[PDB]
Amino acid sequence: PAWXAXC
Amino acid sequence: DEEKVRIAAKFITHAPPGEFNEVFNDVRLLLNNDNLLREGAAHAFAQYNMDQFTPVKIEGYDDQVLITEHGDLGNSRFLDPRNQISFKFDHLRKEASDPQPEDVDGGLKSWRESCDSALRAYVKDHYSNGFCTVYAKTIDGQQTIIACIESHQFQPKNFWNGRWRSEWKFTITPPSAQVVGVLKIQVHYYEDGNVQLVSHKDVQDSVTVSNEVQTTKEFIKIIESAENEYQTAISENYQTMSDTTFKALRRQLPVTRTKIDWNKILSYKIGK
Amino acid sequence: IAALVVDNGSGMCKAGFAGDDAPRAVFPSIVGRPRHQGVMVGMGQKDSYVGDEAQSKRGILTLKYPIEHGIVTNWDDMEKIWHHTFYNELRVAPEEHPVLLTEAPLNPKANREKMTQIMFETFNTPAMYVAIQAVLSLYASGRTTGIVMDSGDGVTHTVPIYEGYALPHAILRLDLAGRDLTDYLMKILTERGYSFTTTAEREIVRDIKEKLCYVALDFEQEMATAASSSSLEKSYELPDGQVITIGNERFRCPEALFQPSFLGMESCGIHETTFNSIMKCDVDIRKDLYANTVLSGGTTMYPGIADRMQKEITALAPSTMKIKIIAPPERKYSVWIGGSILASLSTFQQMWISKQEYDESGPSIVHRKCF
Amino acid sequence: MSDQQLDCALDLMRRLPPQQIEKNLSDLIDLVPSLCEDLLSSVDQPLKIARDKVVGKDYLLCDYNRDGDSYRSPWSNKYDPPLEDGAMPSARLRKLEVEANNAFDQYRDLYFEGGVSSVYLWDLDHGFAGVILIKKAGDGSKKIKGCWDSIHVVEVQEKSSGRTAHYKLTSTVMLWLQTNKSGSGTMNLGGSLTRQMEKDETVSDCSPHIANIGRLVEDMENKIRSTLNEIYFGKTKDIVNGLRSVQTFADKSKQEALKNDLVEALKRKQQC
Ligand SMILES: Nc1ncnc2c1ncn2[C@@H]1O[C@H](COP(=O)(O)OP(=O)(O)O)[C@@H](O)[C@H]1O
Ligand SMILES: [Mg+2]
Repeated sequence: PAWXAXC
Repeated sequence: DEEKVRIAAKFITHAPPGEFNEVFNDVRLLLNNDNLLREGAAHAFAQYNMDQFTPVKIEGYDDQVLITEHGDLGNSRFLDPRNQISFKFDHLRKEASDPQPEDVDGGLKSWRESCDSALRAYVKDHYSNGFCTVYAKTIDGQQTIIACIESHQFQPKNFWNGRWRSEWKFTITPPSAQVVGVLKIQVHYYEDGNVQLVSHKDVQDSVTVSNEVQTTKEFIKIIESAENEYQTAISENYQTMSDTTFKALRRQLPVTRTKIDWNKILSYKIGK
Repeated sequence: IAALVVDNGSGMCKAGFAGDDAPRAVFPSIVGRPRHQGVMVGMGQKDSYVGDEAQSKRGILTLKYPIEHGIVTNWDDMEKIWHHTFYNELRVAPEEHPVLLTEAPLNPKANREKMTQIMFETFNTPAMYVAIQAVLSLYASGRTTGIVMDSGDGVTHTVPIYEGYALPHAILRLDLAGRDLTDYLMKILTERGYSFTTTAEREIVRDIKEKLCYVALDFEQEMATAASSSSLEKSYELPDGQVITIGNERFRCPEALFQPSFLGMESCGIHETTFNSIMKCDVDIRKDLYANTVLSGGTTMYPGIADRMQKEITALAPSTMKIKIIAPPERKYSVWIGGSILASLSTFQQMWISKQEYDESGPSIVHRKCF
Repeated sequence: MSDQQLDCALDLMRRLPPQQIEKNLSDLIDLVPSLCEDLLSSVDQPLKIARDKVVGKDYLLCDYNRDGDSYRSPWSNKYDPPLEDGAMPSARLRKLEVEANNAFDQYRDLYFEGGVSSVYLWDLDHGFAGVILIKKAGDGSKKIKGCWDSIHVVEVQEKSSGRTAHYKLTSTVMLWLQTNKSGSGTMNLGGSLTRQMEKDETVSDCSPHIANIGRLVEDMENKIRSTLNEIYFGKTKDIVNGLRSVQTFADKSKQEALKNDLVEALKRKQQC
C-alpha cells in the first residue's frame, strides 16, 4: 500500500 | 655487405609459410642488387624448407613426398622411402626433377613401409588435404622409424592462412620401445587488422612390439589420440578459458558490470 | 495419416497438424502448482495446472517455466506440457499421428536422447523427427538463403542459412531474450513506484511488455522529447482497475536489446550478434546474406524495431552492401509455420525416424549424427 | 622507387610477428638508412616506460609528448632532459590534462587493476588533441604470460557557435598472450587491430569535454575488445577445426546430401 501499485 | 645478408637471413628463416615467397620478393624489392640476396636465400631455403617439412611432387611418381633432414642426402638431393628413388629439389622453384634409383638391403626399412602404407589412410581421415613420409635410418646404432604428416591451407580471397607440422620418432627395441615427437600449429589472419596463432606440443611414450599389423595399428592410435586431444583442447578450452585469462589481462566490463560514469569518477576517490 | 508439428519454445508452445498455415494450439508453457490449501473439496482441484488454465488461475498458483534460458530444467514438467498438448490442447492420442519436435542448435547431445525417448516411450509416436528451429524460419519466409535473428522467451539465435543449410560454425547463441527483457521492465517500472514480485506478478508485467513498449529510432533524441513533454505518455490498468501512467519507460526497456550493458550482460547486442555472425561466413556469401536479414520469434514484434535494426546494422557493415530487413507480420510464428511446410513434403514423409526404427535401435539412432 | 621501398617495408612489418617489432625495425633501418625517419614515424611499436624522479611516479613515452631531444612528464610538467624552450601546452590546457590523467587513472584501475597509463594533450588553433596510453603485463608468478597496450589518439574540433564539438578518434590495440596449461602443450597468440570513429556532441555545464572523450574511449575499447575476442575465436575455431577434422565433416556432408534433396523437393511442394 505504500507502493504505488503493489504494497 | 655482410650485415645486409644476415638481416635478410633472419627475415627469410622466420617467415610465415603462406607468405615466405612474398617476403623474399619484399626483400628483393627493398635492396638494389639481386645476387647478394639470391646467394644467401638458397642456403636459408635449404634449412627452411626442411623445417616446413612440405612435400614436392616428382613428375613420374604420381604422389607427394615430404622434405627433411632425414631425407637429405647432401649434394642437393632427397630420398623417397616409398618409391625408393632419390631426386633433386629446387629451393626457389615449385617442381623437382632428374630422379635416380637408390638400392639397399632394406631389412629394417621393410618393417615400417607396411606401417607407412597404413598411416596414409589415417592421414586421409585426419586432414581434408594431407601428405606424409616415413624415413628409415640408423642413429648411433639405434633402430628408428621417423613418421611425418603435413598440411598447408591458404586463400588470398579469405585473408587467412593456416598450417600444420608433425614429427614422430619410434625406436625399435624388444620387448619395450621408446617414442618421441612434436606437433605444431600456425595460423595468421589479416583482413583489416592482424591476429596470429602459434603453438607446439612435445610427446614422449613407451610401447611394446608384437606383430606388423599391431604396431601399424598402435602407432596410428597414438597419433589419432594425440592429435584429436590436442585439437579438442585448442578448440573447446580456448573458446572458454582464453576468454577468462584474456579478461584477467583486461576486462570487458568493469568489476561493477556497468559502464563507468565521468562525474562520479572525477569526484569520488572511493575507499582503499 | 497427417503429421503433428510441435514447437518447444521457451515461452509458448505452438502446435498443430501439418500443411496448416496457423497452429491449432498456442499456450504459455507453464506448470502451475498450488500456492495454498484447496479447502472447498467439491471443486475437483488439480495437483497442477497448465497453459490457459494456469493463466486463468494465476492468483493462486506458483508458475514454473520448465525451460529456462533455453534448456529443459525438469523433465517431468516438460512431459506434462507435452501430455497436455496432445490430450487437452489438440484432443488427440499421440500414438496415432507422426510427430515433429523443434530443437535449438548447439543444445547438448543428451537432450536429443531424452526428447526422443519420451516421444517414443511415453507418447508412442508412430514416427518422429527433430529439427533446428532457425531453418524452419527462413524456409517459412520462402527464401533459400539468409541470416536469421530468432528471439523468443529464452534464446536469441543467429544462424546464416546458405543453400538451405545452417552453417554451424557461425551460430551465435545469445542468452538475452524475452524473459530477461521482462525483468528489466520490472525495474524501470519500480523507478516510478509500481511493484511486482510474485511469479504471478511476472506474468502481469509480460502483458504490459507486449503492449506499451516500443523501439525508438534514436535514443537520446526520443528521450529528450519525452523529458520535455508528457505527450509520449500512455496507460494500462491492472486486473485491480488502477491505471499505470508511463512515458519514458516505453522506449527504455527494449533499448536493452541494443545495449546489453543496461543489464550488465557481457555478450553483444542483437544487431551486433547478427553482424558478428555474418562476418564468420565464406566471404563470397556475405552480400548473399546482407540482402536477406530475416527476423522472427515473439520478441521481434516491437514497433520501430526493424527501422532501428537497419540503422544499427548499417553502421557495422561496410556501406553499399545493401542490407535489408525482412520483417512483415505473422513473424510471430514463422518457426512453427516452417515445420508445417516441411512436414507437408512427400520426401520428408519417407525421412522420419519410424517407430519401428526406434523400437530396434533405441536412442542409439542419434549417435551416428551427434559425433 | 623509394615509395615502393617504404611500402614493401610496411608490408614486411605486417607479415613479420608483432613480438619482434623493435628487433625487426632496428634491423630494417640497418638494411635501409635514409628511410629511418619514415620508418620510425610510420611503424607502430610497443611503448616505453619512464620514471619521474621528482614525483616518484611512472609515465609512458610517445612521439607527441616528445619534443626533439626530450619527453615531458605528465606529473611534474618538466622535460627529461630539460630544454631551453619546449612546446608546452597552455595553463588551462595543462589543468585539463591533469583532470584527464586523474579520470583515466581511475578508468585504467577499474579495467586492468594494474599496469601503467599516461595522458597528454597538445594545443591547436581550432581546438585540442590528445593521446591516451596504457600498458599491462601478465602475472609473472604463473605459466601464462602476456601484454596489452592501448593507444588512443583523438582530435577535437571546437565550433564557432551553439557550443558543439566534433570528435575524431583513432585507436590501436596491441596484444600478445602466451599460454602453457592443461597438458596440451603451449600457445602464443599475437594481435593488432586499428579503428577510427567520429561523433559531434554539445558541451554541458555538468560534464566537461573529458567526459565526452571518455565516452568515446569506453565505447571504442568495448568495440575493439569484443571484435578482438571474436576474431581470435573465429579463426582459432574455423581454421584449426578445418585442418584436422574429417569424420564429423563427412557425416555433416551426409546430412547436407539428404537435406539438399529435401530442399529440391521444397521447390516443387512450395509451388503445389
Ligand atoms: N507483440 C509483442 N510485443 C512484445 N513482446 C512480444 C510480443 N509478442 C511476443 N512477445 C514476446 O516473445 C516472447 C516469446 O517469443 P516466442 O518465440 O513466441 O516464444 P518461444 O521462443 O518460447 O517459442 C514472449 O516472452 C513475449 O513477451
Ligand atoms: Mg521460438
